[PDB]
Amino acid sequence: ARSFRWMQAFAAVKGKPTAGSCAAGTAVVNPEDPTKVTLKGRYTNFSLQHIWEKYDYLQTHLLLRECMLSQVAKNPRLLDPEINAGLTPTVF
Amino acid sequence: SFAIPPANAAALADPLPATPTPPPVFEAVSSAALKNVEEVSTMERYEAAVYEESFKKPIVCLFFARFSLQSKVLLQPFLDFAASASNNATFFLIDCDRVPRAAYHARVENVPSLVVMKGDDAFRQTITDSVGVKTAGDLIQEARSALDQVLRLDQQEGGTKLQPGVSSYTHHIGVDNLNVYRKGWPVA
Amino acid sequence: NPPVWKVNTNEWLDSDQYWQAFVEKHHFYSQYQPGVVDPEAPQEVEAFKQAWHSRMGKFNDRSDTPMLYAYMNELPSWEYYDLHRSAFLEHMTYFLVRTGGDFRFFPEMPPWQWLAHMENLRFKLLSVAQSRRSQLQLANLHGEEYTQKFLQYETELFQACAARLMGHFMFLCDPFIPVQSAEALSAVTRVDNGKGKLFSLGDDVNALFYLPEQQRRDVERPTQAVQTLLGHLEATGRPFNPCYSELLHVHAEVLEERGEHWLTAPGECVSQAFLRRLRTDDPAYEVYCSYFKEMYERFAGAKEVSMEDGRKRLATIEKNAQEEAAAYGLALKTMGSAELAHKAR
Amino acid sequence: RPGQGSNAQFQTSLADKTRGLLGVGFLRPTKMASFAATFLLNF
Amino acid sequence: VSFSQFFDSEYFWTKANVGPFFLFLFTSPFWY
Amino acid sequence: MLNFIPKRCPSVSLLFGKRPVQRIEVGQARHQLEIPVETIEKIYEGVDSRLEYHNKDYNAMKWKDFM
Amino acid sequence: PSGAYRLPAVDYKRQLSRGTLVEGADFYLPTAQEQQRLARHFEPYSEQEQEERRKFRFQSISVYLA
Amino acid sequence: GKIHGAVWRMKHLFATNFKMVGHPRYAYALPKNPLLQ
Amino acid sequence: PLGVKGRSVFAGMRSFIGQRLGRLYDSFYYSQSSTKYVMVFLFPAGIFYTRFRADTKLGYHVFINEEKLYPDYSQNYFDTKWTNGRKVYLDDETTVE
Ligand SMILES: CCCCCCCCCCCCCCCCCC(=O)OC[C@H](COP(=O)([O-])OCC(O)COP(=O)([O-])OC[C@@H](COC(=O)CCCCCCCCCCCCCCCCC)OC(=O)CCCCCCCCCCCCCCCCC)OC(=O)CCCCCCCCCCCCCCCCC
Ligand SMILES: CCCCCCCCCCCCCCCCCC(=O)OC[C@H](COP(=O)([O-])OCC(O)COP(=O)([O-])OC[C@@H](COC(=O)CCCCCCCCCCCCCCCCC)OC(=O)CCCCCCCCCCCCCCCCC)OC(=O)CCCCCCCCCCCCCCCCC
Ligand SMILES: CCCCCCCCCCCCCCCCCC(=O)OC[C@H](COP(=O)([O-])OCC(O)COP(=O)([O-])OC[C@@H](COC(=O)CCCCCCCCCCCCCCCCC)OC(=O)CCCCCCCCCCCCCCCCC)OC(=O)CCCCCCCCCCCCCCCCC
Ligand SMILES: CCCCCCCCCCCCCCCCCC(=O)OC[C@H](COP(=O)([O-])OCC[N+](C)(C)C)OC(=O)CCCCCCCCCCCCCCCCC
Ligand SMILES: CCCCCCCCCCCCCCCCCC(=O)OC[C@H](COP(=O)([O-])OCC[N+](C)(C)C)OC(=O)CCCCCCCCCCCCCCCCC
Ligand SMILES: CCCCCCCCCCCCO[C@@H]1O[C@H](CO)[C@@H](O[C@H]2O[C@H](CO)[C@@H](O)[C@H](O)[C@H]2O)[C@H](O)[C@H]1O
Ligand SMILES: CCCCCCCCCCCCO[C@@H]1O[C@H](CO)[C@@H](O[C@H]2O[C@H](CO)[C@@H](O)[C@H](O)[C@H]2O)[C@H](O)[C@H]1O
Repeated sequence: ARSFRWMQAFAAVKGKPTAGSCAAGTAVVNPEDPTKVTLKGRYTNFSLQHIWEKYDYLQTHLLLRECMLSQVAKNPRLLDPEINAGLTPTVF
Repeated sequence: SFAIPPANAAALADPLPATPTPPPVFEAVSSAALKNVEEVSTMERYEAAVYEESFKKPIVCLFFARFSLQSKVLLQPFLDFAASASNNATFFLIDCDRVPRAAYHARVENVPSLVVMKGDDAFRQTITDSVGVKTAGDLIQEARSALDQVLRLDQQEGGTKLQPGVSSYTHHIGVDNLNVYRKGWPVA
Repeated sequence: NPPVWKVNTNEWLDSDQYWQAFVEKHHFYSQYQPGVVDPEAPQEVEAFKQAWHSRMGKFNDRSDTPMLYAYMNELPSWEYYDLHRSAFLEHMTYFLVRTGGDFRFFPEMPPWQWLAHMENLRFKLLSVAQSRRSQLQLANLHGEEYTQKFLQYETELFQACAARLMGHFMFLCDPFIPVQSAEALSAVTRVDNGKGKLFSLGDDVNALFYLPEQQRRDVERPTQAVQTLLGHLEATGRPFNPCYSELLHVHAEVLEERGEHWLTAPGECVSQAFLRRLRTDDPAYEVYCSYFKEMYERFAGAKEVSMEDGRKRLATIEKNAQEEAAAYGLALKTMGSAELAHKAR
Repeated sequence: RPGQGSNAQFQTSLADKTRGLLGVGFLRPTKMASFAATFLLNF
Repeated sequence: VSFSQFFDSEYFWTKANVGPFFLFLFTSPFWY
Repeated sequence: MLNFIPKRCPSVSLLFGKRPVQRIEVGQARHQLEIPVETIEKIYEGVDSRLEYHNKDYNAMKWKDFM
Repeated sequence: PSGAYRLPAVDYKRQLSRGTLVEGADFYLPTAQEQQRLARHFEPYSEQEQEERRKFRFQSISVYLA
Repeated sequence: GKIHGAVWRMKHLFATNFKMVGHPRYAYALPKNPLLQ
Repeated sequence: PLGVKGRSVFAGMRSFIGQRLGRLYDSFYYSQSSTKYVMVFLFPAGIFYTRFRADTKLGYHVFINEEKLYPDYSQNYFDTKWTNGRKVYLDDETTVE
């Protein structure tokens, strides 16, 4: 249960919106000096948000994969719980 | 009919927050200002550079981002190149998420990117590895060659032969429409 | 004053120097502004903006009444990826893996090298899958939804594993190596050939960590990692399916394409690399930061424990760990998705 | 090197590179003729 | 005034009178 | 208000400065208000006589003062 | 191509995603003297400019005729 | 004629307001009221 | 600031022409192979040939009195048969033979 503290923490933040479904920036003009204008936000060279809003999770997913690979190069016995539970596709 | 929602609190949040730092045991691994460059934090500073210093003597700008490992690898040799050649050029260090309008200006599409600039369009050479074949030394060699080229061309023909091009009349408005405010044009 | 409707219009405008400038701005510097009293007002501004967007859409969009969409044989990036959603996914996973990067830097047009590599990997996968199907599927006698389900289930699985490991501070601990059994202790001690140390945390941490020597605190190549994993799995007698194994191998290959520094910088640790590459818009950003803060402040004060003190401890750790792993299946029904639940059943 | 693993796979035949020089599957004169026909018919 | 210093950009665009030059340029077909 | 100051000549405004006070009706209720003729004469220092409108019976002030 | 002579603009969709697009001002005002007129409020036009403008209160039918 | 109509409406709608000394989009440039606090 | 000292308007013209040509090469490169070659070489070339021939050479409408005098065009392709009224372009030195 306290081991699944972190599962509860993850499930808490589930459908919170991201920058992948919207524009990455917005302009604000200084009202006292309209010549002055600031861009609040991030960089982006990307405009296919109407597609990426569905696969937004893949970046962190692939990061997690690369990190599981790093951990497993040292110890491959960390997945045995899930293998025994039968979540993965395995042919006993 | 095409639209994108305006923005979100996440998008407008701080792109560069702080993260925890480890104790001095994780640092112990097998593989274990700067007085010559300028870290740029503001599009005001970037514009001042590009429109005055880049007309006086050339500039070399490194556009990076924190997520990239190639930037971390390329940082130190870039600092050595700066320490070598700061007499002939100025050297700047820009983060794309902190100053995106500088990245849109230089037309950078991938990170890390070197940009050699003189006259703001008289000489603009972008060096990068869109494929993933080059290395940091290759990038620095290309940057040295480009810097030599632009210096030679500025000396060529009595200081002339390096005049600005399309920015003479475009003002980078097709690249970034927010320059209309700088030019004072209406938006009504 | 006289009545303003009795007053001559040009005389009023000659008297007034401000609204002179207002008229020059809209009717001398332009020829197409409307003849309304206030052209700068919000209704006019928003009408102009909507007209702008509608005009550009009608001109550029792919529609049943196309103006510019015509004589199309080689499509641009946006239309190509909008029509071919299969290729957007493939071209995007390759970009994130070949270059550890954000979707915000997704290139307009990919390189031919990347495309050719994709076709070669497609050759490999289709060969293996076709030969498997030929062998087994015949002796018996919508891809978008399937791909979506597969990826959702996979990210849920890896998230659950990461949470399970963070429960005991085993998620991303390097140069440390976690151990829950004497067999694994011997196996990971064979790395440093018996050198190094072993560290412990008291009875809330249900595993013991091992520090190799600084010269052997390196990370291994992903192909070696996959080979080690698969060899261990076949030694235990639980081999993955061939399609999944090929998937792992191609992932390792595209990771090898990164080169020498594929995950970490020289003076960098894996936790720092994870926090570096982690999307800041991610909902779990604060969760991971919390975990790594706690892990750092615990490992700073972790105590050292020699070899034989652990094995007797590793027995009870194995016991309560298998008990927790048994509880895990029920715990997935608590908050895990219906996919995870049905696959546990 | 980073990309040497991928750039080793790119080795072609003489006939392959002749075919690429000529642009067999990338010029498409039938497509050019179809374009010309459609363009003239659109008058 | 010399050819060179006339056709120098600064003198050409600031101090010179380019009216006759550009009128000759426009009426070139008539002269030809 | 408009920048139309009546000429104080008697051919236009009969009896301007014959007395030391001016009066006006204000608003829909037409409230009375009395104003000193010197306070009013302060305007004719800013008045510009080149400009004359509305049958050449009204001059214009300078824009600085009017604004 | 090198990239020196590239297209000096960015597509409107990418600008819209960047939060950079501006739609307005089919017209423009070249000079700052002409830009700041509606904000000055006290000298929208200099005096010399005022007397120069006073010469064009009406169109010249005489000049039209000639 | 368009310009004539525009000015003819501007007269009636701006010349007797007491609230439009200029256009509201440029009110930042005005001096500040001493009576507000 | 219009113009710079030491630089010539002819040098600026050369600069401008270089810019235009480089931009044209870039736009031709980043274009469809299906359309650009046709629209840039084959229609211009055909139009040039036709207009030059018409505006420069001089042509004649040829007729024949009898069908027995018609030529044999069975073998040559794209014209299997004679038709009267054919426009025929000739050179100034051409004779009746
Ligand atoms: C591309 C984007 C679009 C940009 C456009 C920008 C807008 C500006 C464009 C110019 C506007 C005018 C265009 C009007 C439409 C054109 C059609 C037209 O009106 O004329 C039809 C008319 C012919 O029609 P026609 O039906 O046969 O009628 C015959 C009658 O006799 C008719 O003759 P006529 O008896 O009635 O007498 C009048 C006739 C007589 O015509 C002549 O006599 C022509 C010969 C005059 C020679 C005068 C001596 C000049 C010495 C050379 C000067 C340097 C020139 C360098 C090259 C050109 C530089 C612009 O000329 C005219 O009618 C007036 C036309 C000329 C007006 C002035 C315009 C000059 C061009 C200015 C352009 C400036 C900006 C361009 C933008 C640049 C892009 C940034 O014009 C001509 O006579 C021929 C034109 C000249 C062709 C000669 C050059 C051929 C090139 C090969 C020569 C080899 C050397 C060069 C090789 C290349 C070097 C590498
Ligand atoms: C032979 C060719 C003709 C045929 C082609 C026609 C092409 C043009 C079509 C025009 C169509 C417009 C329609 C009429 C508009 C009426 C409204 C109007 O004009 O407003 C009053 C307006 C008065 O202006 P304003 O507001 O009082 O301002 C004057 C200032 O107070 C005065 O002071 P300022 O400081 O303003 O300046 C003083 C002075 C001069 O400025 C100065 O300060 C001193 C500098 C002057 C020296 C510059 C010399 C001019 C150029 C060279 C001339 C010499 C010969 C060339 C020598 C070659 C080299 C040796 O001002 C002027 O001279 C004004 C110049 C006239 C410009 C006309 C405006 C038309 C604009 C568009 C023209 C389109 C051309 C295309 C552009 C590109 C062409 C390559 O009238 C005019 O001035 C324009 C007269 C136009 C008469 C054209 C006749 C067309 C008749 C149409 C009527 C309907 C037809 C129905 C037929 C049935 C009959 C019952
Ligand atoms: C033999 C085989 C034949 C096949 C062809 C072989 C190849 C030969 C050469 C090329 C021939 C094809 C030319 C097509 C050009 C037009 C359409 C096109 O395809 O462009 C697509 C191509 C790509 O378009 P894009 O990718 O969609 O957009 C990118 C921008 O264009 C990127 O532009 P940007 O951002 O870098 O810069 C903005 C650009 C804007 O370009 C544009 O995007 C739009 C251009 C508007 C075109 C329509 C204008 C027509 C207006 C009517 C003219 C009325 C004049 C009134 C005159 C009255 C005055 C009395 O500004 C310009 O450079 C345009 C200058 C020309 C406009 C002149 C208009 C009058 C103003 C005069 C200014 C003073 C002179 C220049 C001063 C500079 C210092 C010398 O356009 C360009 O790359 C640049 C524009 C082309 C400018 C003209 C280049 C020189 C052409 C020379 C023609 C001579 C042919 C005769 C040969 C001799 C035979 C005997
Ligand atoms: C002849 C009939 C013409 C009638 C139709 C055209 C309209 C009439 C008005 C004249 C047309 C030309 C106007 C030119 C305006 C450009 C001025 C300018 O400064 O441009 C920037 C150029 C480039 O300058 P620069 O970049 O080298 O240095 C200055 C840099 N800035 C601008 C930043 C300060 O300036 C020049 O050097 C002079 C260019 C103008 C002279 C050329 C005229 C062009 C017209 C002919 C077209 C064909 C060109 C090839 C000719 C070959 C001759 C053999
Ligand atoms: C009084 C006169 C008033 C009128 C003004 C008269 C002057 C101006 C009139 C111009 C109007 C017509 C302009 C239309 C131009 C159409 C040309 C065109 O765009 O081509 C189609 C191609 C087709 O491109 P596309 O097919 O990919 O896309 C076109 C549009 N859609 C997407 C809708 C299909 O356009 C180009 O991309 C090339 C244009 C630039 C090149 C122009 C030709 C010169 C090329 C010289 C370089 C050659 C390099 C050779 C190297 C070989 C090795 C690689
Ligand atoms: C307000 C600023 C004005 C700046 C621009 C000034 C433009 C100056 C050019 C106009 C002057 C005349 O321009 C010139 O006129 C004559 C006749 O009309 C034309 O000359 C043409 O027609 C005449 C008459 O048939 C022929 O004798 C001649 O052989 C032929 O070339 C020229 O083609 C034209 O270039
Ligand atoms: C970059 C410079 C380009 C400048 C443009 C120069 C024009 C380019 C085209 C030149 C083509 C010359 O080609 C030549 O043309 C002439 C006229 O049609 C032809 O000549 C024909 O008509 C002429 C005129 O009567 C006579 O010589 C003869 O009747 C006949 O031979 C030639 O048979 C042909 O060989």
